[PDB]
Amino acid sequence: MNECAFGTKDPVYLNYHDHVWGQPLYDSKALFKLLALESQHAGLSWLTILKKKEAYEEAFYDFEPEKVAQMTAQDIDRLMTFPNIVHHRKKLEAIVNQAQGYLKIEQAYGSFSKFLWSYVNGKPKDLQYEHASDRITVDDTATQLSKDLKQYGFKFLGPVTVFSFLEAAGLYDAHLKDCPSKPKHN
Ligand SMILES: [Zn+2]
Repeated sequence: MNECAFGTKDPVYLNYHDHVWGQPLYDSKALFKLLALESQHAGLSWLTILKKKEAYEEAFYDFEPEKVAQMTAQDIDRLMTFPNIVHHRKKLEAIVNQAQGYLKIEQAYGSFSKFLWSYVNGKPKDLQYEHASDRITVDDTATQLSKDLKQYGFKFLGPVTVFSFLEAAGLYDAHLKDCPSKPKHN
């Protein structure tokens, strides 16, 4: 559904809308990767990051948190000229701080997935949208999660960005009622 996919026609973006965005994601490492890539979105089109995903994977150990968490200024120095990623130093540093935060969460709570999913009581919040104009960009839960993640050292993940992540990972289902890609919830 065109309306649901923000009126974007580029089929690389539509692929993301159709096969990733809003589909419940329960795997800890996959959640981390999606969150990390979401943090790179700011001030750019999502298509920009999508086309660079494989480059980010090569830059960041396939977003494996134990490996990313150990990266240093020395790695970031190198990555500032690594081809086909966005060379915004604070964005790149943020991915490392996020990986460190993930490890701290898993130390305290066991599972990064269980930590995040707890914010919606273990099942997707169906926002029951019918029109694209129904959509909000932030809420109280995303704001609290943003704050809570900040306490474990996560960076570049403000309330609006976290809200976007919740929708992307399917913790929130923001697909329109008549979108072919709207997931079934039981
Ligand atoms: Zn949709």
